[PDB]
Amino acid sequence: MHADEVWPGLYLGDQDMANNRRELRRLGITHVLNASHSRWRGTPEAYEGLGIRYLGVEAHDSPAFDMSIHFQTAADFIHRALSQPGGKILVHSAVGVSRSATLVLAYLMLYHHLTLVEAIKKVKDHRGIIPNRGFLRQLLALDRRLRQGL
Amino acid sequence: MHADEVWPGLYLGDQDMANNRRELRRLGITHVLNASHSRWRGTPEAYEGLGIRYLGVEAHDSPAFDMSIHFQTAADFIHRALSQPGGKILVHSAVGVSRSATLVLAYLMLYHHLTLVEAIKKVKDHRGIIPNRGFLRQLLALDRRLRQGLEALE
Amino acid sequence: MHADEVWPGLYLGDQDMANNRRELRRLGITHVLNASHSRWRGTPEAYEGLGIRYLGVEAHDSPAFDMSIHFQTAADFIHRALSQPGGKILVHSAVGVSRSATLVLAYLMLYHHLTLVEAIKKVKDHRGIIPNRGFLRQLLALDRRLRQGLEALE
Amino acid sequence: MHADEVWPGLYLGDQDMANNRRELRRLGITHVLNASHSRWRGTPEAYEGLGIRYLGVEAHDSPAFDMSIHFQTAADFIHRALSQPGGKILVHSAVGVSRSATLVLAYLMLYHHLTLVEAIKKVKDHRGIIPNRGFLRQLLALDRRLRQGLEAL
Repeated sequence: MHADEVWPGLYLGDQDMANNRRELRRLGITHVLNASHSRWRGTPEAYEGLGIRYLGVEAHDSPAFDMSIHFQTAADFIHRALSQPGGKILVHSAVGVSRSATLVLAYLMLYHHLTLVEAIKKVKDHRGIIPNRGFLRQLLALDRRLRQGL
Repeated sequence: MHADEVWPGLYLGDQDMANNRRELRRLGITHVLNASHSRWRGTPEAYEGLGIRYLGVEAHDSPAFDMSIHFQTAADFIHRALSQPGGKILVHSAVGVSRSATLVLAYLMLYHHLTLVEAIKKVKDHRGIIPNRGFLRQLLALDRRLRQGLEALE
Repeated sequence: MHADEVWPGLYLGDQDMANNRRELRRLGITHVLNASHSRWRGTPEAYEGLGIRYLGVEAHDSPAFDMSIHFQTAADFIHRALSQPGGKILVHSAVGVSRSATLVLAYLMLYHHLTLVEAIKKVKDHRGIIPNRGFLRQLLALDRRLRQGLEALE
Repeated sequence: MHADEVWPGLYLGDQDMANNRRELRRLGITHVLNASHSRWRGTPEAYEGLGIRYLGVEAHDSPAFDMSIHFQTAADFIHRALSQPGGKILVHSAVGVSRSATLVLAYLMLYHHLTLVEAIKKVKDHRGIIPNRGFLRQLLALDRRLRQGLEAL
């Protein structure tokens, strides 16, 4: 789709999710952290109407880009979002999971006393690989058969 | 443009990867399983020159689409790829992780006798979340700073 | 210019590989263990920019040289490398596989409790004998012709 | 300076071995296949006097080089060598395992009815990783200690 709840109230999602009003409202998203904001496209206009608080971080998914200057600010924003009653935040990038996941991991290390190894394990454990519930049902049926001896 | 080696020689990747001659050649990919094949477009011509063997499975990423009809065919192809000396397979679909990951899970269940739960854990454990090595270094630098605050008390 | 992944994330390679920025960057190497290090030349300058952590072990490839003094130190370094998120280590020596492979085997015995015989089998099973991918394709083409001669009779 | 007997009488070795008259004699080498022969350096001069038969195939260790045109010639030479009691062939190249191993694999497939997978397994099983017998002794000592209960040194 996609978005994964990698920490309570904390959704790691993709650009399409960030652009999708039905889903944003359905999830009850109150904050959006765009880890690939383009100074040349501004804040998404749907967001004020949705009552969504926005933080855009201008970041390129390049190994020479310094994301670290945004670690604390982004973590603070995530903390604000999750600290609000009913607060739920979507963290996403335009493409690739590196930019958004990096800010989530920094948040977990700074606000939830996890080591990087522990934070990585936490996020990976909650990243789904079969969002398609039909396919999951199909795999479960296969599982039952193979367990039964096939 | 990303792929994870979720099982030895078995890359779960995206459409961008499947299109990239340089990366395919670099990874030494020998087989490609396209889990969202188009019947009327056929096989990517690039693969003939790269010496890549191809299997296309026509599938829609819809919960009403029955992917199970492809479980054995896809698993057999993955088995053939990995059984070949130096064999490395890229499994991908046009968009979304569902189509390709489903076939990988079926392979693990059928050929390595993992339960679905075990297969899911195996794949999840091997999907990286910081492909950007610069960012990883920056996070490790943060991790080191935090640990050294701890070490200074101890 | 070659390296074998003889254990997940653990590359046994040659001096040329250790010398190649592009290959190191492409493989995502994070640590290098040089089993034939030179005291007074220090750490390779290229490793600083690549973000590579280095351990040099001073060793001679002579049957009278005692490598055992380095077993634990080298094994600990390999363990640290592989324990790091995204960690990948290249172990090499200036020439000959003796110095580097010895440290890899010691690591497998110490940290994974393999017997020497089991560790040797594991490494041997993962050293490619046809690194040249062209030659491999050519051998596979021969293999195919031989099989098809059989299939034509059956 | 090493050679592995990967098939009875068939040694897969390095350049140093090919250069060492003393080792060649100690092994009883009768044939040498140089898989990286250099046209301008010709046949090693020592071989004629020692009665060693030589086949040199001119090959580059590059992915665009077609080694397959030498498959049959190399395989035939190897088979002749191994056809006589006491026949022993050293197959080698200047550097890298690819050129020499490729000819050996082709020989096993053509003359010993192995699939490529089987031939690869055979060669890999007989390829040494620690030529240094001192280091091997040291690892064996460690092995005994760990088996006796030791956890770390």
